[PDB]
Amino acid sequence: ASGSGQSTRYWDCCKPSCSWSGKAPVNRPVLACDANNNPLSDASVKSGCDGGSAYTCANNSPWAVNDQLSYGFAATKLSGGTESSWCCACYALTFTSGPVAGKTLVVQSTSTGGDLGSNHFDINMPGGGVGLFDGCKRQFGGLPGAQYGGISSRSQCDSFPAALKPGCQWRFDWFQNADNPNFTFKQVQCPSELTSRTGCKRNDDSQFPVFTP
Ligand SMILES: OC[C@H]1O[C@@H](O[C@H]2[C@H](O)[C@@H](O)[C@H](O)O[C@@H]2CO)[C@H](O)[C@@H](O)[C@@H]1O
Repeated sequence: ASGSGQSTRYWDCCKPSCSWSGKAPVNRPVLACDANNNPLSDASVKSGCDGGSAYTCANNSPWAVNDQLSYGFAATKLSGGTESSWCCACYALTFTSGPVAGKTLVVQSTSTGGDLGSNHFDINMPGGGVGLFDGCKRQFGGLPGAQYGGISSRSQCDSFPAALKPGCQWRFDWFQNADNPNFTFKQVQCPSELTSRTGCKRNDDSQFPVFTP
């Protein structure tokens, strides 16, 4: 898949939808975590957003490699696709608007986003907003910030759980607090940096081009 799309930001702490078995042709589904960021090899644990105890791992956070390139994660809803075609796929995003215009973010899809424009990427970042399901309230008592869009000042990251602070600050640092920047995207082979965090690699990963930083 390739094309253009709109971005939002989120972190709801819920078990990612690609953490369920049988969703896509993969070696294994995305690792969810317990409330203390220990990975759950058992894909049957119920989502903390449904009264269970499985949450998004803190390592599903974005980070910068250099001033031009970051790696991270997103919830995707793509024209012509299904969960079976995007779960655990990677995509190189090139931003086309906002202060980050021209920068590159390579993401792995770990969940399904909502319909928003032609190709929505809901980009993971702690403190970007829980939205509809406040899993973080159950995981550790909640994150600060607006329901949609999350926190508004960088200092609000200071009270986050330790493992969520780097991703929280990335939003204000490399990402320049960009507000829903647009992008073009291309599906690519997943960098090992991403699959080593989620443990999930698509059987069709090699059908797509290698990403070159
Ligand atoms: O609904 C998708 C996504 O929205 C996020 O909030 C958006 C909001 O919908 C939009 O109106 C505003 O302009 O920007 C914010 C931040 O992107 C919300 O944080 C997510 O939880 C939600 O999944």
